[PDB]
Amino acid sequence: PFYDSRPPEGWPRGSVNDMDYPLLGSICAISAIAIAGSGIWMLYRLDLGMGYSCKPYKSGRAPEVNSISGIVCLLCGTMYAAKSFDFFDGGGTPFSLNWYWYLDYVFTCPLLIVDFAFTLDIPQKLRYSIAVFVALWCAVAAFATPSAFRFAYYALGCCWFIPLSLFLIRDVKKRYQVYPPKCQRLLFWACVVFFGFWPLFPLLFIFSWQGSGHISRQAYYIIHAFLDLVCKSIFGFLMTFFRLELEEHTEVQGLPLKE
Amino acid sequence: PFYDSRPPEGWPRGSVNDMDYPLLGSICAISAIAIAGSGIWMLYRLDLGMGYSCKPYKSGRAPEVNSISGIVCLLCGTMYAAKSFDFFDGGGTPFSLNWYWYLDYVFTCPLLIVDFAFTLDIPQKLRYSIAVFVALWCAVAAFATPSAFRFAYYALGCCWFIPLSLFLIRDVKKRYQVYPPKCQRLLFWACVVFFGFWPLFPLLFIFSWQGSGHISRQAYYIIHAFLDLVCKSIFGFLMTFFRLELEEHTEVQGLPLKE
Amino acid sequence: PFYDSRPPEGWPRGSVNDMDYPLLGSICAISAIAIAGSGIWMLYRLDLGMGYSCKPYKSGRAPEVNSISGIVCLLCGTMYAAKSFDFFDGGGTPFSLNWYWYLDYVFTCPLLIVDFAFTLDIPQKLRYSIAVFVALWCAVAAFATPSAFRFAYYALGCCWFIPLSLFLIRDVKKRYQVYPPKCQRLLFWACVVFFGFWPLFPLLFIFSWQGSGHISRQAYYIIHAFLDLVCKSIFGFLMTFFRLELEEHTEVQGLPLKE
Ligand SMILES: *C/C=C(C)/C=C/C=C(C)/C=C/C1=C(C)CCCC1(C)C
Ligand SMILES: *C/C=C(C)/C=C/C=C(C)/C=C/C1=C(C)CCCC1(C)C
Ligand SMILES: *C/C=C(C)/C=C/C=C(C)/C=C/C1=C(C)CCCC1(C)C
Ligand SMILES: CCCCCCCCCCCCCCCC(=O)O
Ligand SMILES: CCCCCCCCCCCCCCCC(=O)O
Ligand SMILES: CCCCCCCCCCCCCCCC(=O)O
Repeated sequence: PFYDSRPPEGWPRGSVNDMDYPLLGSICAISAIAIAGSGIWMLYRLDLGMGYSCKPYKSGRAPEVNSISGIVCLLCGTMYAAKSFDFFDGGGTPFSLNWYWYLDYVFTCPLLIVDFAFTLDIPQKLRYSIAVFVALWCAVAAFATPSAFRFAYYALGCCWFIPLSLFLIRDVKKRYQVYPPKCQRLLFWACVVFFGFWPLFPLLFIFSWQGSGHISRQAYYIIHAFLDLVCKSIFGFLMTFFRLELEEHTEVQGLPLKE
Repeated sequence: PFYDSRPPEGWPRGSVNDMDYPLLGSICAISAIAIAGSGIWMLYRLDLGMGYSCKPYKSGRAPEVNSISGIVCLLCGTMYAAKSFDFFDGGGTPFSLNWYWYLDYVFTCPLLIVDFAFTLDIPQKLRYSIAVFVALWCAVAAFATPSAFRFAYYALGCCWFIPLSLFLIRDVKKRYQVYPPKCQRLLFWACVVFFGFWPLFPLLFIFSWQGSGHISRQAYYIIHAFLDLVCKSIFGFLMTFFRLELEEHTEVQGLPLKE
Repeated sequence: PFYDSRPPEGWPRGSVNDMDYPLLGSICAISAIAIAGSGIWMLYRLDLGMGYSCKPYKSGRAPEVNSISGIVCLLCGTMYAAKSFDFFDGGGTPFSLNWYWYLDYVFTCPLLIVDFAFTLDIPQKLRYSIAVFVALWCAVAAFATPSAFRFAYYALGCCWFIPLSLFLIRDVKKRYQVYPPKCQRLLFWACVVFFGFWPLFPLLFIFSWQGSGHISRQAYYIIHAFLDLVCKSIFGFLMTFFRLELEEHTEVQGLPLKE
C-alpha cells in the first residue's frame, strides 16, 4: 500500500486483514502456474502455423494481434505470482497487487476485449477498449471509497459497462452468421464467458463488504482466482481454437466466409 | 490523496482546503453532463456517414481515429463526475481527481493533439503526442513541488511546450492552404482554441498559489471547468464539423484538395 | 515519495539518505544535457533525408518509428533534469524520480527494444516490448521489497528477462546475414550494448544494498548515469547510423539486402 503497513506484531485478530495467508498464497501460486502455463502453450502453438494443418505463414511470421491471448495469460500469471509473494509475506507488503481491488485489471481487461474484437472483426476497437478501461477505473474507485459515494462510482461504472455489453451483443449477433459451424460453436462459448461471467463481477460487489456484507475478503480472493482462470485462461483457449478453426476453413481449405 | 485525508472534524477554517464544496460539486456535475453529452453526440454523428449528405462508408465502418474527439469528451465528462463525487463528499476523499493538479490531463491532452494531427494530416504524430504528455507531467510536478524548484519544473515544462507550439504553428501554416474555405474557417477557430487557450494554463500558474498568489484554489477549479469546456468540448465540435465539411467536399462532391 | 519525506532538520547522519546531494545533482544535470542534446541531434538528422546523401523522402516525411531513438533520449534527458532538481533540493522531494528504483525505466526500456526491433525487422514486436515492461516492473518490486521476497521478485524478473534475451539473440542471428558489412559493424556494437550492458543491471543488484551490500546508493546513482548514457544515448547513435547506412545502400544506391 501507499500508506498502510502490516504492524510488526501482525494484523490485530478479527481485523479485516486477519485472513488465512498461507491458504491464499497457495491458491495464488497454483493459479500463477496454470494461467502462465496456458499462455506459454498459446504462444508456442501460434508459431506452429495456420490451422490444424499448420500451414506456413506467407510472412514466415504470425500476426502480432494473435499474440494478445497468450500475452494476457502470461501477464495475469505473473501478477498471480506477485500476489502469492505478498500473501506468503503476510499481506500489506509495500508492493502489493492484493491491496487495491481491481487495480491489476486496469491493464488486462482492455486487452481481452481487443483480442475478442480482432478475432471476430468487430468494428470500433478503440471505442470498446477505452470503455472497458474506464469501467475498470470505476471499479477501483468503488472499492477504494468508504462512503455512500461508493454507490455513485458503481453507477458511473455501470454507465460504461452496460452500454458496452449491449453494443457488443449487437455486434456479435452481426458476425455470428458469417462463420462456419465449428467456429459458431466456439464463439457461443466465448459469449458465455463474456456475457455470462463478466456481469458476475458487478454482481458480487452487491454482496461484498462494500454492499450487503455477505462475502468476506478472503472468499473474494478465492472467487477471483477462479474467475481469472475462466476469463483469462479458458477465454484464451477459446480464442486460440476459434482462430485455428477459422484458418483451417479459409486458409487451409480456401473456403469463403458467409459474409 | 496518497497520504493526506480530511480530518473527521472537517478541514480547519481558513486552511487551504476550506472551500465551498457544494458549489464546486454542482459545477463539476453540470460540466460532467455537458462534456459527456457532447461526446455522445459526436460518436452518434460519426456513425451516420460521411459529410452532411451522410454517404455510407465503403467499409460500412467509420475510421477508428475519428472516434478520438468523442472519446476524449466521454473521458473528460466521466472524470468530472468523479470530481463532483469527491467535492460533494467534502474533498480529500481517497480516490480524488481533484487533489493532484493536472494529473488527470496526462491522459486526455495527448489525445487532443493526436486528434488534431490526424484531422489535419500534420506529420510526426508520435513526436507531438509525447511532447504534450511530457509537458503535462512537468505541470503535475510544478503543482506538487512546494520549494523554489517549482519554477525549475515550470521552465522544464516550457522547454517542451513552447517548442511544440511553434512547430505546430509552422505545420498548420503548411496545411491551411490545402483546404477549401469552409474548412479554412473551422480550422481558424480550432487554432484560436489551441494557440489561444492552451497558453492560458501556464499563464494562470504565475498568478496561482504557486506564483503571485492572486488566484485561489476554489477559483482555479471553476476556471478549469470552463477551460475544459472549451478545450475538450468546443474543440471536439470544431474537429467534427471540420471533417464533415472536408468529406462533403472530397467524398460527397469528389473535389480535390489544393495540396 | 508517497509516504516518506525529508525531515526539516535534514536526514540523520549515516542514515541511508545521507548522500552527497550537490555531487549527485551535478552529475544528473550534465547527464540531462548530454542525453537530451543527443536526442535533439537525432531528430534533427532524421528530418534531413535518407542516408548520408540526404535523399528526400517520397512522403516528404520521415517514418514515425524512426523518431523513437531520438524521443527516448529526449525523455531520458528530461527525467535526468527532474532527478537533478530532486537532488539539489536535498532528496526525498514529493515528486522524486530518484526514490523508487527503476520506476522511471518502465516507460523507456520497452521503447528501446521496440526501436531495435523496427530497425532490424525483428518479428513479434508486441511480445518483446511487453516482456521488457514486465521485467522492469519486477525490478521495481525487487527494490521496493525489504524482505527475503525481494529474491522472489528477482527470480520472477529473470523468468522474463533471460527468455527474452535468448530469443532476441536468436532473432538477431537470423537478421545479421541479411545486411551489408557497414551495417553488420554497427549491429555488432548495438549487440554489445544490449547483450553486454543490459545484463549488468541484474548483476549489480547482487552487490547492491538488496544483496551483498558492497555498493552504496550514492554509487548506484552514479553508475546508472553512466549506464543510461550508454544504453540510451550511444545506443541511439548506433540505431541512427545503422539506418543511415542501410538507406545509403538500399535507397540511395538501390542495392538489395541478402535476405
Ligand atoms: C479478468 C477480469 C475481468 C474481466 C474483470 C471485470 C470486471 C468488471 C466487469 C467490473 C465491473 C464493475 C464492478 C466490479 C463494480 C463497479 C461497476 C462495474 C460494472 C464497472
Ligand atoms: C484539456 C486541458 C489542457 C489542454 C491543458 C493544458 C495544460 C498546459 C498547456 C499546461 C502547461 C504548463 C503548466 C500549467 C505549468 C508548467 C509548464 C507548462 C507549460 C507545461
Ligand atoms: C535504460 C535502462 C535499462 C536498459 C535498464 C534495464 C534494466 C534491467 C535489465 C533490469 C533487470 C532486472 C533487475 C535490475 C532486477 C530484477 C530482475 C531483472 C532481470 C528484471
Ligand atoms: C456523466 C458521465 C457519463 C458516462 C458516459 C458513458 C459512455 C459509455 C458508453 C460507450 C460504450 C460503447 C462502446 C462501443 C460502442 C460501439 O462501438 O458502437
Ligand atoms: C534538459 C531537457 C531538455 C528538454 C528537451 C525539449 C525537447 C522538446 C521539443 C520537441 C517538441 C517538438 C514536437 C514536434 C516537432 C516536429 O514534429 O517537427
Ligand atoms: C509464473 C510466471 C511465469 C512467467 C512467464 C515468463 C514468460 C516470459 C518469456 C517470454 C519472452 C519472449 C519474448 C519474445 C519471444 C519471441 O518473440 O519469440
